[PDB]
Amino acid sequence: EQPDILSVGILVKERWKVLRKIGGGGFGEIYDALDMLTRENVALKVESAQQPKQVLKMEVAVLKKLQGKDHVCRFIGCGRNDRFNYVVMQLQGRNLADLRRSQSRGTFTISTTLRLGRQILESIESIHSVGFLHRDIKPSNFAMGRFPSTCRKCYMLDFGLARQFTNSCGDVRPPRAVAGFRGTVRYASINAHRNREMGRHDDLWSLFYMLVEFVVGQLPWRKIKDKEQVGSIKERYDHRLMLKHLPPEFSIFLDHISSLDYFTKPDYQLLTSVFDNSIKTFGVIESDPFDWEK
Ligand SMILES: c1ccc(Oc2ccc(Nc3ncnc4[nH]ccc34)cc2)cc1
Repeated sequence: EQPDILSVGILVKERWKVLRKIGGGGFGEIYDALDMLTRENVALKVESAQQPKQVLKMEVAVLKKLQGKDHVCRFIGCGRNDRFNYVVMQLQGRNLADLRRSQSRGTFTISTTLRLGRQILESIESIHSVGFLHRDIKPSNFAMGRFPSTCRKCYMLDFGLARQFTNSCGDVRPPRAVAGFRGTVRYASINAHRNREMGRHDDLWSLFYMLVEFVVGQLPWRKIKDKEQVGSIKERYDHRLMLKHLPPEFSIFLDHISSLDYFTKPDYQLLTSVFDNSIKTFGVIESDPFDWEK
């Protein structure tokens, strides 16, 4: 088949020494590199300069817009040449998709679920606040940090499928009649399935599906491969059934996101209160071990 975009061992811009490929899903590849200026390991994302769909221009735009914010990697560099385009950013640790799969039955406790969920909601409100939709909320786009000071922090890792949803000084942009969905079938909202323009609420639907999968270990459409068959299930599904294993205030969360549409700003403070109230009811404190620690 095709070789890796980068040969391990090469130096990018006389600074970043490529050490090992660490991922290859999506629209490119990701490497662990040594930054010889700062003398630290970093993540290096690359795409071929010839591939049909290139997303690192969006990655750089959103990463830069989010600098200073929580739950995002530090921006380190970027470039474009005849062979490849690249973006350099902070290296993180264990990926939530991997951590969930390491559990018995693929479930997290409500303690771990609520704390991760609240951090993920923070990260969604943050990207929305700078005028972008994520459009690809799924567990493999989040990781815990890899140091003592960062390993209790969850980071939003990738922005390739993002879209700017505001124009002028933060007016919502008129939606397109048709928008071809390129995200993940499992966590996609009904609107993605319908090839509708996605909104802020579609990222909150994907978070709702991730939280349910965290507590239950599976979604009702786990075994269905056909995208249209998944969409049909979601269109008809009584999402109240998913409240069974969530804390009671998730009825407020689900009622709220069900009420939303492309043109309606979410009540983020309401959704945050669901997590805050649930965490207090269950006596969860931030220092409690996550499931992978104990
Ligand atoms: C399912 C699918 C893919 C998968 O492998 C990943 C490898 C690296 C990443 N990305 C990152 N990792 C570590 N530090 C990072 N800073 C920026 C991005 C980044 C994400 C996933 C894990 C489970």
